[PDB]
Amino acid sequence: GRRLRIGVPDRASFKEFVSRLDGSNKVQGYAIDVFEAAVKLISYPVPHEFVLFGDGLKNPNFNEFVNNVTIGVFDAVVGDIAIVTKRTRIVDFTQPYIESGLVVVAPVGTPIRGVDTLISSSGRVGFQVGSYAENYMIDELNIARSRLVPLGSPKEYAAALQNGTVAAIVDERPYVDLFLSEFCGFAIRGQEFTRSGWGFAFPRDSPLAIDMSTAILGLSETGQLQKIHDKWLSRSNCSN
Ligand code: NA
Repeated sequence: GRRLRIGVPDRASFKEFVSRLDGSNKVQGYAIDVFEAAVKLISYPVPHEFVLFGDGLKNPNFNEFVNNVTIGVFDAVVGDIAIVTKRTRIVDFTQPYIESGLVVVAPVGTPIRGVDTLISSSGRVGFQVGSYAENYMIDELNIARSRLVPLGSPKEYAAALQNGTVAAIVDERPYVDLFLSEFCGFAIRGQEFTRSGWGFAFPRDSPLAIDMSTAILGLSETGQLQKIHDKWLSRSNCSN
């Protein structure tokens, strides 16, 4: 019956997903709304307190964040957390509450067609600081570490692409959709080349990971999950 210590990423950018409210110790955003809606559908109480994770200067390392459940600093983590295979070895995720996977974004009229263009070329590649994309590109795709440039925010994405400091950026589709809604002149090249959605994570063998999956499914089936997306993530200033 004790309050679960739930870690939440202290996002410096793309704060619509989850962030600190107005520099308080309170939190808000898309993932928080999904979690609180889901908890209402759980058949037993889930007392909890949210605990911000990160330096407040840059988006946190999501691998390190999830590891804080494994080592017991957090009882759970709630946020925009990609369900990637290495993390599933050390926590139990819910079923995903939103689709996500890595895509390539570049200037309109780029010759880049997708991640296979990057693998066979020399240009620098941007990624979001703290994203699994960094490890994915180095490890799975064997892209030279020297080519990778960490970027902090959608303004930095537009600047790096415009000034040619990177040829393209690799990041998960939800961040790229928010970027393309704010900054005109860029486009996704190719399909997703990973398919890990976002989920909440609990300790290995936690019953709450399974109970929360049924609750998330309930939200999907009633249309509440779509309405929460609409609340946080539907604004766009871009056609093309
Ligand atoms: Na920005």
